[PDB]
Amino acid sequence: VARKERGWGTVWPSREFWHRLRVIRTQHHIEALVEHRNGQVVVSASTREWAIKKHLYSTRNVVACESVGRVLAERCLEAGINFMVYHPTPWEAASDSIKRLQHAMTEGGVVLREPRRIYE
Amino acid sequence: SKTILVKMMSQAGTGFSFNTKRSRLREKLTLLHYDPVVKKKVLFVEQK
Amino acid sequence: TGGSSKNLGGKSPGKRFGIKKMEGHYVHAGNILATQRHFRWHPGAHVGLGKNKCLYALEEGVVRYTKEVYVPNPSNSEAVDLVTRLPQGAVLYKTFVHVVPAKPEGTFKLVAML
RNA sequence: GCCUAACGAGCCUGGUGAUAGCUGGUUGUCCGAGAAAGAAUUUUAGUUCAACCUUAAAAAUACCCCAAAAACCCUAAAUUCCA
RNA sequence: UCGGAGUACAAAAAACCCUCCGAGUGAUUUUAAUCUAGACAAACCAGUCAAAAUAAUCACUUAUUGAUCCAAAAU
RNA sequence: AAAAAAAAAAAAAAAAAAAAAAAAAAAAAAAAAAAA
Ligand SMILES: [Mg+2]
Ligand SMILES: [Mg+2]
Ligand SMILES: [Mg+2]
Ligand SMILES: [Mg+2]
Ligand SMILES: [Mg+2]
Ligand SMILES: [Mg+2]
Ligand SMILES: [Mg+2]
Ligand SMILES: [Mg+2]
Ligand SMILES: [Mg+2]
Repeated sequence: VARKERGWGTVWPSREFWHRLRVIRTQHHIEALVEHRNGQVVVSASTREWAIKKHLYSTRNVVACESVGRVLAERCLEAGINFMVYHPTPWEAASDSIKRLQHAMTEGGVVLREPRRIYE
Repeated sequence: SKTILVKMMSQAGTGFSFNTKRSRLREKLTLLHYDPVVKKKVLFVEQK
Repeated sequence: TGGSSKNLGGKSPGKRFGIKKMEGHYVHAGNILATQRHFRWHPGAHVGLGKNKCLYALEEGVVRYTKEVYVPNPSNSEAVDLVTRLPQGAVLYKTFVHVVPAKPEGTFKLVAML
């Protein structure tokens, strides 16, 4: 029953959400965040984290993206947020890393496409 | 060239659409429209 | 003497385009904020965009104006290219309108004690 | 042309207080408050709406108004908006 | 009659037998729905946006349009 | 004989008409300048 910000719309991405999944792909490391419209970073999984760093090979791999995906899935359930929105780019949405990010997320149990607002 | 006013007929009931068509007839008029009575999506056929 | 002036139809009324509400104005949901033929001001938080490029307020609140960074929709190509050719240091800025919500979202009332 | 001292159509009595967005006139005294042209119109010699205004009434704020704020190439005097 | 500039330099408005360009429609496909808060604009008439609740685009895009009454039509 | 990969790890380069856009890190706090 809370507020989103319905608005902007000359700009991108759509800022209407409670929680926005954000995936930054550096030439080196894969980083995945979850954000509040306040800008605050709620739950994150990054490669430069020694945990994921030591457990696997070749950071830039599609495999490492699956990995960061389900690590953020796990950490999300622990944080009890089952709903967030993801706005990839038209070209990004076709890459393997992101499809596997989304599959890792779904198998994790986390639902994308945020539930609607009640009496908006 | 000219513009022809055509009256479309729904398959079911008394629902009737009114719309404009082209002299050259680029795309012959057959629609998928909204019928109020059955509250449905329908096939509307071009008529007079 | 033939007095023909060859020019015709200069005459239109003005469209009264411009800014309807001013910074720090109280607003009710649905008020038109400003109305423009080209984008002068873009819709910000809680401001909806009409098909004629009207800006109306979505919440009940206080209207605020802002200079912010402009990141065009990757679907809209012209703006994408305009963003592309810029020298590597510069970012684009625009003016936005906002509503700052006044009323809290709701209240919890005690209906019955059983 | 002429048809009884005015004929592009006689004179008289009716219709007839014909009808005039057009002139011209409209009568005692003393006090209050007081107006300059936005629209449409066979309309621009006129009307009918708005705005200002007069006479009563009900109320709550009204002018003035510092920051703050209103666009993109260049762009003065200045506006708009508010404690 | 209708719309873009200027004149009218920065909220709106703003004249001429002023200076210049346009429209009395094309091209598609995706057939672009109901019902109701709040609004812009406005003498009036006409014009405009639009949340919630149910289940059109491109052509500078802005202009492509005529009120009652009376007629023909079918629902 | 005067100051140590192109923060305390991170952020140009290299390999699916010609471009453009799915490997790497001073040595053992105490190797730039200015006197025949
Ligand atoms: Mg016709
Ligand atoms: Mg003009
Ligand atoms: Mg005018
Ligand atoms: Mg005589
Ligand atoms: Mg008289
Ligand atoms: Mg007339
Ligand atoms: Mg007159
Ligand atoms: Mg005030
Ligand atoms: Mg809706």
